[PDB]
Amino acid sequence: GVISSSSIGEKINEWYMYIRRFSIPDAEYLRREIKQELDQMEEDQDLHLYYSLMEFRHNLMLEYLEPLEKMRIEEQPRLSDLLLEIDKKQARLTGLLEYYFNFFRGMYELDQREYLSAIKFFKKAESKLIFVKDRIEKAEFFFKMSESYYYMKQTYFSMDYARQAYEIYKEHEAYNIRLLQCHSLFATNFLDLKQYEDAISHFQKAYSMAEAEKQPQLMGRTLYNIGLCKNSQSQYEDAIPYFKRAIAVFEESNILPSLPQAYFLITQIHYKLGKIDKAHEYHSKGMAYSQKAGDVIYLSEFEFLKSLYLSGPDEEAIQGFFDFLESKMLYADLEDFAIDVAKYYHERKNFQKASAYFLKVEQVRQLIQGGV
Amino acid sequence: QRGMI
Repeated sequence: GVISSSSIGEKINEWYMYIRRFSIPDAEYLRREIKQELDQMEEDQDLHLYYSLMEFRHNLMLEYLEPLEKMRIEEQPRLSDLLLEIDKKQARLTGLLEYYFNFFRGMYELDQREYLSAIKFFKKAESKLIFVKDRIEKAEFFFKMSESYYYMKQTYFSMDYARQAYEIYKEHEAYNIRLLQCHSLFATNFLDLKQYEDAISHFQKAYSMAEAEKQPQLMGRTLYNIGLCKNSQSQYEDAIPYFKRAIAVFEESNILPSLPQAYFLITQIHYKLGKIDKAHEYHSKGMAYSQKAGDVIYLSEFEFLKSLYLSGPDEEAIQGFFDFLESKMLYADLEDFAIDVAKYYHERKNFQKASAYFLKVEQVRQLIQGGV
Repeated sequence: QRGMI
């Protein structure tokens, strides 16, 4: 009887704090206890709404850490609908609840590569940020803004938001996962700016923390990143072992949503340097993975490889693919790919096409400017 | 291709 809308609200906030700490077991426990008490009151909607919002967030974490859903034939995910339930009742909520709704909805839209959606939601959250009491929450927000801007190649804003998050995380006890991630963001941005010297340093600190944390997601991701950095430098051969290692980790612990990207870079590399047989072997594995993970976008990108190397070169298909990426705001991938294509046409005889594609790159940078 | 954060 001690329990009251206020009693459970505090329990929910405690629950949230463990989520942010990536500590799966404590969260699970609190969630279960809390569900029971909720069932008991039956009384109040908003408290239930808060719970739903947290559960949504909780699931985002599980999906990230031990995402894999070796698929029970059909119970899933709570993510798709939970998104639905909350969406259904979004008018009901104000204050801190409005913040969480937008913030977490932003987070979801972000991992669907709906960068446009993600950023609007975030701006909306940002407005309600005055309702946020503790400093770690600001940190989470900064971290997410940073991540979103990174995907959009807003280098200055990404980097600066990473700094802000870092400062808050560092002064706190058990946020190594987020600290690790800040390093990743610092590195990936440095990579954008071509500052390879700094990039490496950060990538590495990140990786190192990944090992201390023993979390397969992050290990694979950190390795992938190191390899990405090598590849960026055109030193392809050196990237392979770093990619392969990342793949092994992702496969080992069944991190399916991460697998498509992995296969993709490795695959591109082999073709690139002529080792075709391995190329198809990786290609098939990656195409297959992108279906299983329902990454239609990566699926299209893999098809793009097909489009260019074999059947080389399916111009209409390439053009279509670029239009797709463009219409999906996916300007960074668009830029890289436009470059690959132009170079590829250059080493082959003819420059009509290569010049046109180089011209497309500059266009894309100017355009890439527009956003926020 | 963007990094894996």
